[PDB]
Amino acid sequence: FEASTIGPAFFTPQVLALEVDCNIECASLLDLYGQIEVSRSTFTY
Amino acid sequence: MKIADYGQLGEYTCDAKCDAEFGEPGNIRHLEGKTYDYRGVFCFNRKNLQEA
Repeated sequence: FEASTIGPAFFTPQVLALEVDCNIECASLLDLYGQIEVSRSTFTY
Repeated sequence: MKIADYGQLGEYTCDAKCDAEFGEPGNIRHLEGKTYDYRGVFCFNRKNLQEA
């Protein structure tokens, strides 16, 4: 019973506890801008 | 051993006759036999056998 003649079902691979993630998120300029609070869909100044 | 035959001995004869005849004696045979052998072989790969 050589591994090269039987089906894969007889061997279960080792499960590793790691994940790969190359995604990135650019730095934000948000805190530079001025902050305003409103409670309606329109405003005036 | 084996007894192949018993043979024929003696017969009914006329009283007037003064002697008797020799028959054909039996036969015994010697026989012998033999014993036979059954054999085989199988092999494995260590890592595959250990990981299956």
